[PDB]
Amino acid sequence: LVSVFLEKDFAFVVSSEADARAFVEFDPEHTVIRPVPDSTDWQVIRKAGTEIRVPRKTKLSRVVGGQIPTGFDPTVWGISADMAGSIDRLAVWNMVATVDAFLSSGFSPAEVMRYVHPSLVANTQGTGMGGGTSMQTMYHGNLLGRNKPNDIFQEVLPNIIAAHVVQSYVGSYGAMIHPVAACATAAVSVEEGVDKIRLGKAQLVVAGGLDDLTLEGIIGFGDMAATADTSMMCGRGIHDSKFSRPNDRRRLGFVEAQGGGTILLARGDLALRMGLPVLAVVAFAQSFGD
Amino acid sequence: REQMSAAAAVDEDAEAPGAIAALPSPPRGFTPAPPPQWDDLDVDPADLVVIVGGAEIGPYGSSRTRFEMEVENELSAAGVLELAWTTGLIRWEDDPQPGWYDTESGEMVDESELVQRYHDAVVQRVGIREFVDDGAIDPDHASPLLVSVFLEKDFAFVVSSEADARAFVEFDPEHTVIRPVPDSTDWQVIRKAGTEIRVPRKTKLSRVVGGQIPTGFDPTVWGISADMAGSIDRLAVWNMVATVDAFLSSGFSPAEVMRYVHPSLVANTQGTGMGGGTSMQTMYHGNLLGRNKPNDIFQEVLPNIIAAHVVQSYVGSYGAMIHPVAACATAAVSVEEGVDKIRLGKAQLVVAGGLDDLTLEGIIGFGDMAATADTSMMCGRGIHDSKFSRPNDRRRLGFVEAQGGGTILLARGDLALRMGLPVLAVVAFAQSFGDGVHTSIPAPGLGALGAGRGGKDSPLARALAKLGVAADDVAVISKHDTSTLANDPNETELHERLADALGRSEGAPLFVVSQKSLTGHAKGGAAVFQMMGLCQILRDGVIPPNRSLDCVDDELAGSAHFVWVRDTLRLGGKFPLKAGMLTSLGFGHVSGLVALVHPQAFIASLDPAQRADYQRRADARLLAGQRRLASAIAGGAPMYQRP
Amino acid sequence: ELIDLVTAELGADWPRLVAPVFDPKKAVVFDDRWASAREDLVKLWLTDEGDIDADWPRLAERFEGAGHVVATQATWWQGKSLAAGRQIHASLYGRIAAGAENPEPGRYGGEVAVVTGASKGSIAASVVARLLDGGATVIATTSKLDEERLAFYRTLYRDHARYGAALWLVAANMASYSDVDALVEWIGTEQTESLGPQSIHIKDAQTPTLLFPFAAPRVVGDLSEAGSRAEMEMKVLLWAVQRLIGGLSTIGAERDIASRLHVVLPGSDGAYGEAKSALDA
Amino acid sequence: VAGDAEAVAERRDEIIAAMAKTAKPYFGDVADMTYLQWLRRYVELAIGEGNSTADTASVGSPWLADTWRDRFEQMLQRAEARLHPQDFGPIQTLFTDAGLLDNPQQAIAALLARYPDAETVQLHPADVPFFVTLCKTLGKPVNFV
Repeated sequence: LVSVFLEKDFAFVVSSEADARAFVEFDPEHTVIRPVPDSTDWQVIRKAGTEIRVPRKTKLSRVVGGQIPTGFDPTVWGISADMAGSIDRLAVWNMVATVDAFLSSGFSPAEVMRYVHPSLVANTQGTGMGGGTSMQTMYHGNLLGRNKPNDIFQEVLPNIIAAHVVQSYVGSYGAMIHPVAACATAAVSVEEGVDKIRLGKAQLVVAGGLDDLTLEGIIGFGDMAATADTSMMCGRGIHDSKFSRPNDRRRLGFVEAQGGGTILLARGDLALRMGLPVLAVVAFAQSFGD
Repeated sequence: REQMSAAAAVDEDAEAPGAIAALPSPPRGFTPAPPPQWDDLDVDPADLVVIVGGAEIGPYGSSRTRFEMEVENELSAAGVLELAWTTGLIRWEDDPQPGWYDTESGEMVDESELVQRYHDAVVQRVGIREFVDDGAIDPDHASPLLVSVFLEKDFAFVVSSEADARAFVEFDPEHTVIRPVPDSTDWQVIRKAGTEIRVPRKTKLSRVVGGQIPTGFDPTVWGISADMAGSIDRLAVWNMVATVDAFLSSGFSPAEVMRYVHPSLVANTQGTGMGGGTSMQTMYHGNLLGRNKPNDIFQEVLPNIIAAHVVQSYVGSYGAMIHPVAACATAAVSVEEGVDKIRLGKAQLVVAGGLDDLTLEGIIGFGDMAATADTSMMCGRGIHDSKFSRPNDRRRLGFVEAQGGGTILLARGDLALRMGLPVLAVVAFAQSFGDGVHTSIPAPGLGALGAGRGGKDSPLARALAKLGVAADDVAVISKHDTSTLANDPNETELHERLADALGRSEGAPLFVVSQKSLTGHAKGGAAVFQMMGLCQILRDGVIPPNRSLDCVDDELAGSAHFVWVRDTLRLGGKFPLKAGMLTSLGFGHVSGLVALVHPQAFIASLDPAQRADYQRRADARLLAGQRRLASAIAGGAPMYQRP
Repeated sequence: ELIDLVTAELGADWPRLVAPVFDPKKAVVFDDRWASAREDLVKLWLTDEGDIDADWPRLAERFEGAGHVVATQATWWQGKSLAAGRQIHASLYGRIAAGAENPEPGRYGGEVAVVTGASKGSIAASVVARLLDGGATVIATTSKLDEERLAFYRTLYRDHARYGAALWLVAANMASYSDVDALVEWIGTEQTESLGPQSIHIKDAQTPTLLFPFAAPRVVGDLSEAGSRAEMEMKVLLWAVQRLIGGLSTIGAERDIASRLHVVLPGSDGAYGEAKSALDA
Repeated sequence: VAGDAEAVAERRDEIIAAMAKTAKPYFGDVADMTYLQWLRRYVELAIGEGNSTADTASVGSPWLADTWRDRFEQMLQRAEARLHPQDFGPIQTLFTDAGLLDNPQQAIAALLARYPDAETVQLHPADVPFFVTLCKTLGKPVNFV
């Protein structure tokens, strides 16, 4: 909170006469205008009652969290630098997780396209919130004048993460459903993938989800106050790596982390016909209200 | 001159001696078209998903007034009364005398004078029009602008504490001089050269045209309390309004549903599109300006929490809540997930839908993206305010954004038969799709034709043949048609490919309906507009016109099947409509098909005694719903009573 | 000094009587006939069989210049009319298909005409209707272009159009030499609009053949204006139309020699004497 | 009961039974009545059998009061103006102040002959306060509650 009122001189910069006029369009009932031909502009000078925003930015230090490993370079996987620069980092992480899943179970999507038609492969990766860091990056670039791309408002959307995954990697024409429940997105994406396979609408579904903590995220969760207060836990004398203590007497809220991933559901007929490593058998998947 | 002066001046006046006034008619039942004729179906009504309810909120308000202005270009007396009630022009009071009173002047209005005194006001307040602010705040807070000035001078200050002054100068002390003032009991920072201060000038791009909610929309007149409207986000407010509208238009309460089925068989899949853009910018502007925002709005700002408010307040269902985001097909994917949950057996009544909102951030970002209608370009071309949205036209240059959406109510045919519910349509096919590899983003999608692989062996044709709908019986296409340069001819190509994949006979017409010219492109809540429009078309038989079309674009002329309509074709018993097809080509590589069949498929599935008793009970519930709306519009006993 | 000079010489309201109106971004093209043909095929089914014999030649001859698509849809409606048992409608749709197959260009093929001053219920409007009925390319000028007149000209086209007819509609003041020069440049060189990434082709290039100067001068009588009006209307006739014929004869000169423009003058006792005085200049 | 708003709605049905016992009864629920049912109930309460032997306005006029007969004509005219399918214009009505209005049975049967949906279409929700403030006004007090 800042609220100061200013009654004094306004030292200025070389602007045009039209830019000075467009600046003083809102001004002229609260000010005096004086032209300066040496700078080829005008000078606004505003009277009492004029407030100016004087942004002081505080610092609440020592937030403990569950970050990605420090120095995580996703280019070492193979993602190019312009891809990492332009595309949102949630979509970068999604590309990393998806290529990890396929090359850990020994696929390519090309073999899936050999054995089934491309309309029987889906992608239901419903990302949780969808670029909180990307949206605050858009607004901070808009304020500070950073040359943000003029299509990031288009491609900031949460479906567009796995739409990048489809338009780049898997190429599937199938049923893309991206759910948001913000703490069960992966669970509801898994149950919608499995009942699509129970229909027959698909035979290989890529489900999952991702998250991110922002400065806005930690500030809003600190205002909400169901997370672990660092001052309270260090008052109780608990070290850095043991704040998260479920089923314990000294628990006082959750620790936030960033990440997620993807799982690959498939029908048993494809598993038998391709010889695929079955990791588990899903017997029941279901969501509920309260 | 001398034989013109005689006849015109002495033209006699003849007034009738009876001469009684005309009053707005009491609520009588719906008059549908004479329904078509096909045989009994061997499908059991356990294997049918029907649309029972439905309501919307958009640029014309409710679906009743939106369809009336869509067809006949003017409101009825009931529509004028509803919009004047809703926009706060008219209250009901009874202290001098029971009757409707004017808001600003307070007089007993006559029912005979309602249209002739209030038609022009609601036509001004309702429609595609210029952006009018309804936030009661200053418009000089949210706009990107560049300032960089460097300040070398005196800093006049305020009475702060020594600790607050020290906490201010914590970041400062290497770029400044500190001087204590005991008269103000503080310090004073004075910063040297290189010190920049933010001097926020906020620009103004004026005259954005859009598809807003009616100006003066007061949702408290429904029954939602003022603290509810103040604390809760307005998307959730609109969702409560739309949901209570749908239930009390088809004549329910959720209590009767809880009487007839268990609460774990009722779901709610209302996936709201983005989820509080206005709410998030309100949070951040309160955080900057120091407005005392609630300390739990970061918790309950989430998009699932809108329909979680709906569940924790209104419906009380324990069932499977799935909230999808595709941001221009959220309603379509929520409808297809509701219908395949009913095809599983996980539920028997699903509340689907979705909502949207345009923000200042929304219009600024879409203007930077530049696929929307530029107001300067269109006024350079000389197009009026109400006709920017012009799909299938030669002078189209982008879409018009609108705010709204709504809800529809899916139910299984067994509940529909056992409760006697008004079936509005029969859902035969609902499906979403991706598009595949297109690294170049101006390359559009086409892969929604996977529903028609195999010809007659395709699942779309097989479902229509199960309901007894041949390939030529599909009559009306409610196209997506956002009025951009890209998505009109390729979507024409897509429906052409689906037609000759299903094996359409050569030269059978398809009525093209496109009401985005009427409403606007509400982003993720457009499929609810399309479904309410197509259900009402299949009810009444009429075909609405595209009133903002002048010249059909040239490269559409290869389409061998379409009929672009410009006047209200009133199809009574002259040409029966039996099916309809939607599309929604959403944002970022997502597509969605959904077919709809006339409710006589549901009436033809069952046995010929239960069909008579069913028609009795369903007509009774529709009539009771609209006369309950008439009781709420006149007397009181308001909707949405909270125990 | 200059404005009261013009006030004393010409008139008080001279700049608003002479002000330029023309702008090439506001030109309206009305060349859609296949779509309105399909919709008219539908509403012929909606109208009953009793009122078909009242317009049996006219309804048979409206669909003469149309497409292969309109032919096939006419055969579909013929088959459905045979199945339903509408014997008048069946022969009507057979006639419509047989007529719509025919490829030959009409009476007024390629006659790029320019008609000025075509308002509602007027001789110039009837000339525009018959030219579109022949299948010409009409360029109509008008004073102000709004919703009422736009609906009027659109219904005029969809009523009276045939084979390959096109109607272009511009807002041009017929009392301004700037507007006459801009109008002949517009009818001459093309108009290609370009947005950001790409361009849009609108108007090919046109060289006229006809010319119809039916320009009504002004309908204003609430000013006591007769002294300035009696020369301003004589301008609006004489020097406007001969500047116009000079420009339209100029624009297709060096490209197409032995291609001669053709003018039809109207002459409307004392009014006929004024008309003959307008003639013999 | 009287003077106690909640006690009215508490013992509502007992009051209805006692008033149906006495000779100044209640209606039905008037917001559920049909127009034909509404007019026939009014004529049943006021005229009844044409059996009264007390202070008539004249001989041959069964109405006991001019306020009762123009009460009845205003209900007939609102039935006309409400059931006709139009919302704007002045329309030629019936009932030009005659013996057709003096005979209530032929007055009702002349309404149902033109408008057949007067037997089915229930009462508009804004005609109930019309009927209450119509019975409230300034004449001989009415024969019901």
